[PDB]
Amino acid sequence: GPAVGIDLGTTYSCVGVFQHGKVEIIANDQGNRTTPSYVAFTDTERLIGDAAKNQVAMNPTNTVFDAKRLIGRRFDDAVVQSDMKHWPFMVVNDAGRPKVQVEYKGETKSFYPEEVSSMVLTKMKEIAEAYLGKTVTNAVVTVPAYFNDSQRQATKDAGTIAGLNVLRIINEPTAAAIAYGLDKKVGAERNVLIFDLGGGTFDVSILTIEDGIFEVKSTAGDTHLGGEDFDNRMVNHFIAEFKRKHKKDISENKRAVRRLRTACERAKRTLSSSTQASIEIDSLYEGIDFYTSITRARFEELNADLFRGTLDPVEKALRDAKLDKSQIHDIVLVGGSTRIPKIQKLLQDFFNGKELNKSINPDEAVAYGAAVQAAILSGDK
Ligand SMILES: Nc1ncnc2c1ncn2[C@@H]1O[C@H](COP(=O)(O)OP(=O)(O)O)[C@@H](O)[C@H]1O
Ligand code: VO4
Ligand SMILES: [Mg+2]
Ligand code: NA
Ligand code: NA
Repeated sequence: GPAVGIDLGTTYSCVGVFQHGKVEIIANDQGNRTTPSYVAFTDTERLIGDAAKNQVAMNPTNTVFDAKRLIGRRFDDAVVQSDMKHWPFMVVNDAGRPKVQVEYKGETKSFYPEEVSSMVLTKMKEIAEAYLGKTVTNAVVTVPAYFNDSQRQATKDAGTIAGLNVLRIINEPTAAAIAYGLDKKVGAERNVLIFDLGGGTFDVSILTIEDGIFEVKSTAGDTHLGGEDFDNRMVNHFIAEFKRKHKKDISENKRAVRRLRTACERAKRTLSSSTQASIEIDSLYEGIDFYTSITRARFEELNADLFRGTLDPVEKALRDAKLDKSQIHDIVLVGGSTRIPKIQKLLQDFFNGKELNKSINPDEAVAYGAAVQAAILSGDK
């Protein structure tokens, strides 16, 4: 059967298949090549992906995300206790293990992180089956390099619960380097820097690849820095604007803020390919339309400290790997946020003009590599 690669991401998931010599990243029901890592529980149904994210403002306590922050962890973990303060859904303690508790079909139900993640994997599985016209069973699923065995095991368990046969759990930076065939170059060792800025996390990884061995020399970053923060800065910018223009503070209107956030995330993506973007929202608040624009320069300015700051973990990784900048053979862009021109310029400048590996859509590069690995492990490459 066709073996697939699945990036089970903190904020977005992505599924690819290697067939007939190339990787095809598979579009979902709405034609989207990534799917939000969201699950929602209502009076009648369980929603996964876009459908779940789309109704978050109307059903916030029963809409679950960030399961990857809980997966493989214990309830009393300092990380878990800290993150819980920021989620609108309830996390409870079941004999040491955290569970998300929600209302579902009129009943109180609780789910382990790997159960929530299994639902996301089910959706990714169904997405591949919709495209392929065939049952999909075998998969390679990816995780951050820093994941321990409990986290790796729970992620595997998520796959099993979804009916996936998990061929192997591989590291995200390894998937990215495989995508670019950086293990297959004629020569000795290659030093590879993976610069991965996603929706919720920032990961820098330095790999030394030789004889099929992907030695992790160092990792660095920020588990709470991603595209979400850039959207936040934009949202705050426009809330302030609306306040000045209309003498209204829309802050506590969850639906209004959500529609603004949606518009902001969209404008941000647009600004990666254009120097300006329109914000167009009918009846944002009290039937007041919000039609405006934002320039790439203003988006950059709003986020300047955060963008520049990404270079600090790059320096930390280099010193921990005992390598000079000039000793890096390949630099790889991973994660949707690395599409931002300013971030690319900052990194290329930091490496004194060195070209970046970015031809593969960075939000798809992890799935791409996982798909290649899946084909290898199923004997189809
Ligand atoms: N063209 C783009 N420009 C800027 N940001 C983007 C673009 N496309 C996607 N993003 C952002 O990338 C983030 C998601 O990254 P992704 O790698 O897909 O998921 P994850 O963080 O779960 O691995 C989101 O913040 C999203 O808004
Ligand atoms: O799913 V990630 O937050 O490791 O890019
Ligand atoms: Mg990612
Ligand atoms: Na992802
Ligand atoms: Na990341």
